[PDB]
Amino acid sequence: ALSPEQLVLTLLEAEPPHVLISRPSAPFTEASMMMSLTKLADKELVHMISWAKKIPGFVELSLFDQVRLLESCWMEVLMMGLMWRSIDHPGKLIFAPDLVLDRDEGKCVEGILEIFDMLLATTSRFRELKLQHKEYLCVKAMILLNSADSSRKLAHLLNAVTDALVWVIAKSGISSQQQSMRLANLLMLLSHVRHASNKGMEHLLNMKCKNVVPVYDLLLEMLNAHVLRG
Amino acid sequence: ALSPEQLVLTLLEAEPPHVLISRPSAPFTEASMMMSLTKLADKELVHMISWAKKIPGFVELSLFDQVRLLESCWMEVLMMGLMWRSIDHPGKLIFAPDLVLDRDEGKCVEGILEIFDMLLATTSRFRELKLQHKEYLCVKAMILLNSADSSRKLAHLLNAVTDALVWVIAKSGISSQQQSMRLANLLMLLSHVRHASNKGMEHLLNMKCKNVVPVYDLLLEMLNAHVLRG
Amino acid sequence: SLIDLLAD
Amino acid sequence: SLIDLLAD
Ligand SMILES: Cc1cc(O)cc2c1CC(c1ccc(O)cc1)=C2c1ccccc1
Ligand SMILES: Cc1cc(O)cc2c1CC(c1ccc(O)cc1)=C2c1ccccc1
Repeated sequence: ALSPEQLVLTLLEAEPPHVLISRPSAPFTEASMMMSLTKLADKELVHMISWAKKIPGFVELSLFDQVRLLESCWMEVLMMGLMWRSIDHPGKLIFAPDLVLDRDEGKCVEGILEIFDMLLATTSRFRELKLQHKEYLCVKAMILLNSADSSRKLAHLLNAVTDALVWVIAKSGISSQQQSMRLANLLMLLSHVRHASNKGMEHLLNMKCKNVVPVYDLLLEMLNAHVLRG
Repeated sequence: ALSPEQLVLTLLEAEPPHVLISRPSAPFTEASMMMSLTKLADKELVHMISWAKKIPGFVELSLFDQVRLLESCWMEVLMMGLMWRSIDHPGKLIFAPDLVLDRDEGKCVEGILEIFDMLLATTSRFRELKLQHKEYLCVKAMILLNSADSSRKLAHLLNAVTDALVWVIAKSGISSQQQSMRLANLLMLLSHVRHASNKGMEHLLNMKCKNVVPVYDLLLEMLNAHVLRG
Repeated sequence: SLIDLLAD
Repeated sequence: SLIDLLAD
């Protein structure tokens, strides 16, 4: 039972810290770029779990629901983050402050370029809409949450975060109609993010089985998504 | 340059007519149920193309864009329609007025039951939200459209339909805030529909290669989606 | 055919 | 481990 203004601040406080990784000394190859990505991701996944647990009410869901939600949305959340980080840097993908990939660098890994392009396209769209930080916080949480006691609780949590986004938009002062248009515009983009994550997951699974990159521990568990698949 | 009220009416007039198919005399088997579905779908796909062309501005897009849009969203649109038709009939899937499948009938085809359940779940959600007909019209068009001259035109068309939905919701008279909440609620559901269509497409491709059902003509072209894949 | 139908 | 981390 918390107001939207209060939930936004809570989300702000829950934001994961920046993961610092750097380009390898030697130039990139398919294998080393992928390696860097998996190393970055494993650290980010750890942070994602901590973030999730700071979302009011999340830990009250069934453990089964908590696992399924994270297993289904993780790549999408990682991508949403990457989009935010890259928002003011056209043509670039800011995976990490010191790991900034240029679009063309996608050529280093077979089939990643078209996905990078998808990523840059959606990022461009968010930039043109002038996505605000607080809006991003709400949307990111929305991605996790939109992915009987526990069901009831989840629906309530999704509603809370939705209400927060509505609140954030309303403080901009624009007309009711433009507020609605903005909201729709943002949510509509979300399907583009989901799409990118679907292609990213497919691609990553390929990279793994083509033994281009080794996938272990937390990343592997989440990628396999055994609990989610049942 | 048409008002939202006018676009809604245009959409209403563009609604495809009902496709009438019936259960086969003999009880259903995996093969005959699938057959019925493909026969129903091929007719619906023909109607879908006609509908699409009645959407103001659609025919002005590049032919390449027109093809790609329909190839990417068709299953999702078919499902959105099925959801609308089934909305007041819990536990049932109204594929056609005279082809009403009970949930349990999903057992007839390997792996379709879980998808049916997904379908029924999202349908239930739309029912609980009391989705109105005019809202459905807008959302359905949104699914197609959200899936440089042509790009520009498309963005404008998507905006027009979005604005129509906003307009439809505003006529309900509820508060600005509830109007926003309703809009979000509806759009959020859309990802559930997309998800169902992704699983449906996968399943259907399986049924085809396991030679359970023959897939021809228009359906095959759309399922293969060669133009879309490039 | 989807092509024919759109070009129509 | 995702399990350990959530149960934590
Ligand atoms: C496009 C693509 C293709 C692909 O095969 C893999 C990935 C990506 C993006 C991406 C990513 C990583 C970190 C981010 O913060 C944001 C995106 C990953 C990736 C790699 C290793 C582990 C997990 C995810
Ligand atoms: C769940 C599932 C699994 C599957 O393998 C196929 C389908 C479906 C649903 C579905 C459908 C058909 C008509 C509708 O109006 C709404 C949905 C089809 C289907 C079959 C043949 C051709 C095209 C689509």
